[PDB]
Amino acid sequence: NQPYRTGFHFQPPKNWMNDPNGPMIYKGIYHLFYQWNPKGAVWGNIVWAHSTSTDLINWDPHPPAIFPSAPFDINGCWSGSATILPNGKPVILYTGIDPKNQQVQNIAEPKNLSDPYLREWKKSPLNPLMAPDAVNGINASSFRDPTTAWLGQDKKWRVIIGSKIHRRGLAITYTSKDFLKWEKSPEPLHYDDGSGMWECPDFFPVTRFGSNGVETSSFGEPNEILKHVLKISLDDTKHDYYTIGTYDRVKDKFVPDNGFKMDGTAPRYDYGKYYASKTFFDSAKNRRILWGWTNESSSVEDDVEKGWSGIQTIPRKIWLDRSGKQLIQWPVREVERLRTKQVKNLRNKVLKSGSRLEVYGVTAAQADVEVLFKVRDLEKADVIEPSWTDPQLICSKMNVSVKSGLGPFGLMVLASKNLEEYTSVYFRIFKARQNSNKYVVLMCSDQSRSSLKEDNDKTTYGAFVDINPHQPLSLRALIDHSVVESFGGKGRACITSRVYPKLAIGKSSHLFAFNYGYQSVDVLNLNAWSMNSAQIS
Amino acid sequence: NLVETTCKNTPNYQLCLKTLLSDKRSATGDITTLALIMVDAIKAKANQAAVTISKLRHSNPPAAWKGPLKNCAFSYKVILTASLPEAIEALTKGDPKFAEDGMVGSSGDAQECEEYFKGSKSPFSALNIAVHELSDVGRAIVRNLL
Ligand SMILES: *[C@H]1O[C@H](CO)[C@@H](O[C@H]2O[C@H](CO)[C@@H](O[C@@H]3O[C@H](CO[C@@H]4O[C@H](CO)[C@@H](O)[C@H](O)[C@@H]4O)[C@@H](O)[C@H](O[C@H]4O[C@H](CO)[C@@H](O)[C@H](O)[C@@H]4O[C@H]4O[C@H](CO)[C@@H](O)[C@H](O)[C@@H]4O)[C@@H]3O)[C@H](O)[C@H]2NC(C)=O)[C@H](O)[C@H]1NC(C)=O
Ligand SMILES: *[C@H]1O[C@H](CO)[C@@H](O[C@@H]2O[C@H](CO)[C@@H](O)[C@H](O)[C@H]2NC(C)=O)[C@H](O)[C@H]1NC(C)=O
Ligand SMILES: *[C@@H]1O[C@H](CO)[C@@H](O)[C@H](O)[C@H]1NC(C)=O
Ligand SMILES: OC[C@H]1O[C@](O)(CO)[C@@H](O)[C@@H]1O
Repeated sequence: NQPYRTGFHFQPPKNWMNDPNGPMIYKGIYHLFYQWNPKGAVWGNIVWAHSTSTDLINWDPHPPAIFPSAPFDINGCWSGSATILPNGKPVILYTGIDPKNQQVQNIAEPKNLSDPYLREWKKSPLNPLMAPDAVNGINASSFRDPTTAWLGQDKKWRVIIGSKIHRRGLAITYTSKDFLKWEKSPEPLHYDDGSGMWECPDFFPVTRFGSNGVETSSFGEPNEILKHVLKISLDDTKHDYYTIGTYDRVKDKFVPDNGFKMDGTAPRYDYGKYYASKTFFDSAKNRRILWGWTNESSSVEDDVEKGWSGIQTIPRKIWLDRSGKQLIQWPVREVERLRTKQVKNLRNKVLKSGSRLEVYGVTAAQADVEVLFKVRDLEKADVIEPSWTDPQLICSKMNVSVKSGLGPFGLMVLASKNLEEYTSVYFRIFKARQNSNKYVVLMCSDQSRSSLKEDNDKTTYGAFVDINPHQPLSLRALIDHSVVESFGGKGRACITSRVYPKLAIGKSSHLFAFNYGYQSVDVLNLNAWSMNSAQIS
Repeated sequence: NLVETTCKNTPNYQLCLKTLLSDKRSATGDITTLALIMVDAIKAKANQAAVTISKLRHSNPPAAWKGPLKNCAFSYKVILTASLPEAIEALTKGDPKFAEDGMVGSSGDAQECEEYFKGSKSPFSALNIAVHELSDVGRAIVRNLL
């Protein structure tokens, strides 16, 4: 009936969803709001829907939290963020579409703070708190998505809003003493020429060595070393980008570390289908947690026909990696509670050239699988072409039927029994240079043969992974009917994808480990769990 | 000559120019206005395609037409009921990518619906080509707003 609806990913009962909104924790209860069209399978009439959780996995529905109810948001309630004030009170800053269809920034706060589920929200008669006008000269059609606010050393709040001027992307900074009167700062927190619109900006601290989250307003003590992360979703490319840098508190400006530029050349959280992502600080278990919207890769006709569009990926804890060159992401550990009690284990199998090994006894369309690969002869790896710089484009031209020294090896997920349909999540290993000991690990999510229906967007994804192939290669896949979430190298490379198979559904989907490279690769360990369904809104 | 330069950066300069000049909103209109004019042009053709498709379904079609004719009907129903209204909302309120999504939607549908016919000239091929070409011009115009 609905073979592509997910078993444990967040999505509403029906209709269009996009950006996650105002993720927060309050009185030990997680809140996710999200952009939702109450009466269609495409974007429009957008309101904030609302669901609550105590584990980030099972979700209880609530009435729409924020919807048009006043001039300043009469034409729509667009994206925004929750800030937890020092006294413990949550407030929401969000973009409203006003009566002249200009984008403006409004505040909402709880109607009853004793209500843990914060079902009803009221809005200030002073709204909008921040808006375009003749003096600031901000572009009224490119001025949205307020961040969580952070309290500076001088007791004045900061908040940034995504914007642009011509081809230049902006993170417009506003400051405030009381959180009601906001004043525009002359210079923005950062900008970039040529990037285009900066949608859904995020700005947060991270500790230099460690995996715990840092409270957004937390300072770097004469012991503690914090970097800051600026994230932007770019209109232009439909992807999410981040740079690692320092936060000049004197200038109130963000300086990306040498090598970083905040545009399309920057690194991504996810190298597949992933947009409008937003973090929040989970004070209950000390971790920053990242929400991400994954839209459909089916046709709009298929969307309208099935009656829904859009999912959230599984929430992932994030932190700075040891080297400080990238962020590491990993699905929140609560997702592991869905894992069936009886794991399927393979250990010490040799996938010779051209082989595949099927993994039996698992609900293959709804599963979590972790695998370790060990290559024996690294020196047999092919020298990468120095002009091959774009990992996605490599995966596109070198498909799984094209052999190399090391790889393709990995998983074939959501596969039919006779492999009429399959999604390949695999590795290739290249030698960085001739006679070198440095190696390049490529990760591909190939969905060229994921479905017999051609209407589906069957674009392939790629990403290089900063891991030493001398050590075993890690690979985790969350599988859920129409979504595959892949994590290379224990979270250093993430690729979310959407697939819609005709044969590989429910009991008729299968799971294979495989190797089509010239050399043989070992599978040190392969754990495949069936995943139970979550109770979701 | 916002119109002139806007139309230079589209897949069909002449179709673009013809369309924008037929709507007085283009004399003084910015790029968002020019995009809305294009959506109207697509809506005007997709309406005709839709009405044409009804006739042939209420007139005993060949066996190899029924399968296409039902798909085309649904395709243009989605274009007129979901895609274009979305694009009008996105352009008017300022989220261009959802207008872009809507334009890429109708471009593929129009082509798809055309290609369902073997011998490869449908009874309303002009309308599919018009809806395909206008949707591509529309995409180009909206790229500017990203
Ligand atoms: C959510 O909504 C949708 C998800 O479906 C997203 O929309 C877009 O999604 C992708 C971008 O990721 C767009 O994909 C492009 O589609 C083209 C395919 O068109 C048809 O399909 C077949 C494919 O076999 C083909 O025969 C014809 O082209 C058909 O017309 C592709 O042309 C295009 O592929 C090129 O680019 C990709 C990278 O994006 C490469 O992987 C490919 O190899 C290919 O590269 C080309 O150029 C390079 C030079 O750079 C050459 O070297 C190559 O040889 C080759 O020529 C791509 O796959 C999709 O079209 C688009 N759809 C819609 C409806 O908008 C949207 O982004 C999502 N939104 C959010 C917020 O997440
Ligand atoms: C919105 O931002 C500014 C608002 O002033 C616009 O800048 C003007 O652009 C027009 C071109 O249409 C010029 O005639 C003016 O001289 C510009 N003024 C300044 C101060 O630069 C800008 O064009 C608008 N939006 C975008 C996307 O560029
Ligand atoms: C506020 O909510 C709490 C818990 O939901 C409830 O006990 C209380 O009666 C509510 N108060 C009002 C004024 O609605
Ligand atoms: O629902 C509209 C919202 O979607 C976005 O364009 C990002 O996907 C935001 O900039 C906007 O607030």
